[PDB]
Amino acid sequence: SYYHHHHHHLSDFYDPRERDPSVSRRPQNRQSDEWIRELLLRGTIARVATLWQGEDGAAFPFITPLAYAYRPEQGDLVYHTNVVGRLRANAGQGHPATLEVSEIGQFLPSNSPLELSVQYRSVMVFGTARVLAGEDARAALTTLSERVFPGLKVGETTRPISEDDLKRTSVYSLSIDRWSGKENWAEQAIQEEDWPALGPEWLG
Amino acid sequence: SYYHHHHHHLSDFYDPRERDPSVSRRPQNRQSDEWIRELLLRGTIARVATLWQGEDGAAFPFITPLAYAYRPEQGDLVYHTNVVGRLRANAGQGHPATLEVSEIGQFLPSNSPLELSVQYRSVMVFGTARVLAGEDARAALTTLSERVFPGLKVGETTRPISEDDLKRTSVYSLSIDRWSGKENWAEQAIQEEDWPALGPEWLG
Repeated sequence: SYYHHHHHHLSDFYDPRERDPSVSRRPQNRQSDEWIRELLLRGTIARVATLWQGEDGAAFPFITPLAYAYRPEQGDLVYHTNVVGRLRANAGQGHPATLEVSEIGQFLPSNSPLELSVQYRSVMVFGTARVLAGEDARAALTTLSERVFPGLKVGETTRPISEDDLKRTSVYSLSIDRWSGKENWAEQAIQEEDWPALGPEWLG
Repeated sequence: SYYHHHHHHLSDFYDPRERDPSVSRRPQNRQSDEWIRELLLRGTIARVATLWQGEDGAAFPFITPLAYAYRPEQGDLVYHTNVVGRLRANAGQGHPATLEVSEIGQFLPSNSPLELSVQYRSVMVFGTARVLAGEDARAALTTLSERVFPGLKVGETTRPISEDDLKRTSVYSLSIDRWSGKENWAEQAIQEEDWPALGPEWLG
């Protein structure tokens, strides 16, 4: 800044900047629905949070990382896991679930301490998960497997999915209600001009 | 298997295997407390789930990926995020939180469809998160920053953390109650001998 410079020799928000008019103007790092679709289609690992009744009776979340696949026409995501708690905290044959998918990039150094950050893209999906049975479960597992092992074909590359396989596996469909997407994927963190710049080891 | 082989020319759980006597005998992929400590000390990204009151009044979880640091002596993990919902679903000045840290390896192909899997290590930490203030918040942010940017020193590499910085940042301490660790990090998925083996493209 001028003031600091002049003091040594003895607001940025309103001053000129460059703007690409095609960049998202959404506040709070939020992204479009199409962006969210695309991120979900290209990911292969998610974390799912569901609520379990704890010792004090209060609901609390688990977080389980797992393979998943987004099935856009059906409006769901599929996954399998045999992780459970004691009782689920909710009524009914399905349960509310939150699913998160992210792409984590690099840590971005700065000479301004609260500008230190990590590149990210993250989606939260809110909906209702239900366990699948029979052919619904077989088809979901097949889509998942063939999605995350591209080129693998169930019944050719692998033996077919048997009735025993199904009996021993909890396979879910998370039917989507709402979703929320965020990105902050700068090439460089914001720096503070009036403090010594980062040395070459940090950005080079 | 013999039976399949003999039929072509016309239980494994109890038959011989090799066992390294130093391998964990814990069921359900569970790991020791020391293993959990070590994984938490070496990670830098976590996902945190906290509960918010939704439209229907029921608590539901968010999942936010963020940088973190484990402070073993204090018995907490620290992180910062300005993500919120409307009202938290709980009473008091802190809130229950679940934090997950994982290491995700490779997808492991198999000719047995329910042996398809991903290498993983995952910890869930259960405790209570509280927002920090003043010097407590400054020290937590400094530990975090210096942990995830090794060699960076707050106040040398960066300008010091100011009172304005603190006012604009929600900095948390998750005080640990309990934790749970799992690993399944095989070099190869289990295969089915009685189906054609995977071609060289899969494991080579």
